[PDB]
Amino acid sequence: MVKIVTVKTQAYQDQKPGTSGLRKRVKVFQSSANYAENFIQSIISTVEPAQRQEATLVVGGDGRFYMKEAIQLIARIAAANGIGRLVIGQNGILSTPAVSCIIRKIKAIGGIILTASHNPRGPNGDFGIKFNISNGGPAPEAITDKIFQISKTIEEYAVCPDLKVDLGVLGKQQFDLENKFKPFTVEIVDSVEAYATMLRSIFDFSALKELLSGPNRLKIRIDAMHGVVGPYVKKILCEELGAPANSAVNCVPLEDFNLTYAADLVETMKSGEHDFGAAFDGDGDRNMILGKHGFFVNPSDSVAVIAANIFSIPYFQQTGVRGFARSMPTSGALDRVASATKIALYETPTGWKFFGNLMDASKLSLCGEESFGTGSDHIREKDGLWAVLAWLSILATRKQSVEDILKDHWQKYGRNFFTRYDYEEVEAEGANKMMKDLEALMFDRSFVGKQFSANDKVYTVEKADNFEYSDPVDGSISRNQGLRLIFTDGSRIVFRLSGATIRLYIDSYEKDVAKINQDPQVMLAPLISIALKVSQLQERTGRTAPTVIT
Ligand SMILES: [Mg+2]
Repeated sequence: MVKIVTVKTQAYQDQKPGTSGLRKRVKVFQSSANYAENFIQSIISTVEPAQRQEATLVVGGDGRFYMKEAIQLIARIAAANGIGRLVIGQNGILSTPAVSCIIRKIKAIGGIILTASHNPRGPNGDFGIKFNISNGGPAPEAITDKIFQISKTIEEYAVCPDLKVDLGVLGKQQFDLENKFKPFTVEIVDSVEAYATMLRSIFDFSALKELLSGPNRLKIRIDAMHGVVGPYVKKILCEELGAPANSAVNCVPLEDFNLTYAADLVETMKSGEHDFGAAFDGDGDRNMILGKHGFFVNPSDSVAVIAANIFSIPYFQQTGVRGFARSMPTSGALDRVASATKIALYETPTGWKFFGNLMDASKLSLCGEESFGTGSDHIREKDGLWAVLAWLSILATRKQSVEDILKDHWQKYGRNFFTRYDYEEVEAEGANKMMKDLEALMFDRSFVGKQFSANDKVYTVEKADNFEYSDPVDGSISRNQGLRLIFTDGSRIVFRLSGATIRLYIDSYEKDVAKINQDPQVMLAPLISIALKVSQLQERTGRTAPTVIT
């Protein structure tokens, strides 16, 4: 039956798998012969031969064009290489938090996820291949380094050319490989079930069911933006929890699609009909939270509100709260909440690996970042739909509007006004000059102490550095992670680099009750001015304005 053939291949040189996997244009995975084949083989060749027959890999993607074709490739190469089994979501569909869930539930060696996050879908669009390891999280640098090494010097791979998988039908498919003994096994599983079952156990589905249907039900609008979370929204929020069907918009994943991307949802909330709104990104690991009339809960505040009401979530009632965490550029809203408890607050460089490590050491329960990310140690990826059900949980217990909840939070903890300026496609030379100069300035002896007037408001430098982080688990040192100007009132200016892109984060703390409900862009203006003056950004880049304000 099913023959195994060796295909001589010519290696590529730009297959570096990053933190979110390998992302290229789809016309590359199609014009470039054996481009995908090479990489899938490289990933699989990191699994020792002796461990393959007993191994299971989870496979799924975000619905984008070329996904199903890709999953077919993976099966043909997994089989010919001796991987014993694939678990694949029906139709190829699995959200990234669903994959993390399933890897951990069935103890797979890892998974291959076909997504490209927020990136455009279609023939003239992007496609990405991401590898996760046995703890359900993204492959660390050491693994992705080996895949890259293998890919650059690869000379052959193995495939089952004639092997096809019916992704439409539930159940176990088997394949008799020529000159093998044990069969290749594919399990097509319901896209939503294992994940929904996890959520069912985390949250009080009875309470949420009550909240979302009947007399004075909470009216909600959930925008999956034609991404992967769609089916998860329909099966859980509507079908199981009883939210009316029109609660769910764009919940059909399509093969071709910040604060301006959910412009649709914002307009809808702005009518004043709904009490709560939410949107998700491509693969389900990010979330935007909205209140009546379009009230914007910024991601930094959102993890803080969740932290402050965390015990209205059954999961945390039972497992307890092992720690809090945020990325360094996220606002210090969370810190104010952690400060009123006995629970540690870790501040990490941007990146998942840092959270995952603290989680794996039983030191982190809740984590968030300013880039629309919220998560917990229930899995090892960020979880957008989970964040929404945490909020609904909080709403059902608090019984107040979303805006009244933030107002109460700000009155208790003070407010951390936050914004992020993006400057996109700036000339690298100018930006790097800007960073190198600003750091040199900051590093001077008589810089700590230096004052800056708004005026009226006066800020004083408490600390200024290029953020470093020793990871308490892997021991790694992460250097040059962002310029931080830290002020004595608990306000911060942060610069990061990533043509090029500058990110300016501004975090202004206000405790005054007559100041906490003012317009953020007005309250932030003095620190923004200070930021631009000290960095000489307009002078170094030519930009009189950011590309995007969040
Ligand atoms: Mg994402």
